[PDB]
Amino acid sequence: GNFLKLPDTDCRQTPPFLVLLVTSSHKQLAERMAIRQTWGKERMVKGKQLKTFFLLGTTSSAAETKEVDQESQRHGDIIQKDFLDVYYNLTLKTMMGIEWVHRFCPQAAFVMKTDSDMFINVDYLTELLLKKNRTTRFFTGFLKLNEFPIRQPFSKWFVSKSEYPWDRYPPFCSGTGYVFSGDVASQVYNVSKSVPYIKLEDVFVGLCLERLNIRLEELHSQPTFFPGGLRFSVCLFRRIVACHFIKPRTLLDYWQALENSRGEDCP
Ligand SMILES: *[C@@H]1O[C@H](CO)[C@@H](O[C@@H]2O[C@H](CO)[C@@H](O)[C@H](O)[C@H]2NC(C)=O)[C@H](O)[C@H]1NC(C)=O
Ligand SMILES: O=c1ccn([C@@H]2O[C@H](COP(=O)(O)OP(=O)(O)O)[C@@H](O)[C@H]2O)c(=O)[nH]1
Ligand SMILES: *[C@@H]1O[C@H](CO[C@@H]2O[C@@H](C)[C@@H](O)[C@@H](O)[C@@H]2O)[C@@H](O)[C@H](O)[C@H]1NC(C)=O
Ligand SMILES: [Mn+2]
Repeated sequence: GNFLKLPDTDCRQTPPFLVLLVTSSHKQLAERMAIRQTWGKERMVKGKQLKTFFLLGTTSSAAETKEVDQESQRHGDIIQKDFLDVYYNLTLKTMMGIEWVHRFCPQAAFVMKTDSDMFINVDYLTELLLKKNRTTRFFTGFLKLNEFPIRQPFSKWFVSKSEYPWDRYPPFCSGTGYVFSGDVASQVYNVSKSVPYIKLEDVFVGLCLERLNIRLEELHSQPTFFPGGLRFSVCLFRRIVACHFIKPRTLLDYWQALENSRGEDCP
């Protein structure tokens, strides 16, 4: 599928239970390292394999290119295709990850597309997935069901009426972090080229899901995805899946906190 970089993995020999696909720009090496030492550390969670890969495009900068090439050689966890890695190309990045799942890891039980400014509790997510008994046509996260396109011309998320001509967006989940059974990736890739393009990646996935008649489901009876951020407590982060607004230094302090407090019980 025209991939410049592929992770050294074989999902047929060892079918992963959860695959994390993380978006980060080239210069965000600090974010990728913090994730690699924290929630992205590959391991067995309740006997289920967790794999973590980073989605990258390409950049004009030769320096950055070299750096990333070196990182791929040292880590072997980068998925890359030739597309200008900018905020308005995140739909290409997301479709790149979905294509990678479809071509090289269709065996994954579940896939999580996440951003790099985030805390992910994989242990609580794995537990909640094994309790849902939903292994096909499954898609969850922070559900956004009546969103209106931003028409403020200078907003980061402005879309003109030519880019998106309708009053409302389809049902979708925040791109901060969404999870789907591995089969959905193949369906989204197959229908992607026939769905009207939009530069907001989570909206675009929503348009595809709408085309495929796959409905959005809440993961749990309590909220577990927090795109707005949360006040930190070891007890709260033990009972959530994802939290946004987390810079790298903060991610390491939180992981040290949960590591320092393992063994303590919580109200
Ligand atoms: C997203 O990435 C694509 C692919 O790199 C960009 O399209 C190319 O843009 C470069 C310069 O930006 C041109 O030299 C090429 O002719 C374009 N090729 C293709 C395949 O279209 C595109 O511009 C990027 N989008 C944004 C918003 O920057
Ligand atoms: O050129 C870019 C810019 C951003 N991102 C990633 O896209 C996500 C969204 O960017 P940001 O967090 O700045 O936006 P917001 O949270 O405001 O939507 C983050 O994981 C970034 O690392 C990326 O992969 N390439
Ligand atoms: C998932 O399934 C768990 C156990 O399996 C169930 O046991 C049999 C006897 C039937 O009750 C059948 O529904 C299941 O296969 C349940 O404990 C659990 O509640 C289920 N999850 C949900 C949210 O329904
Ligand atoms: Mn963000």
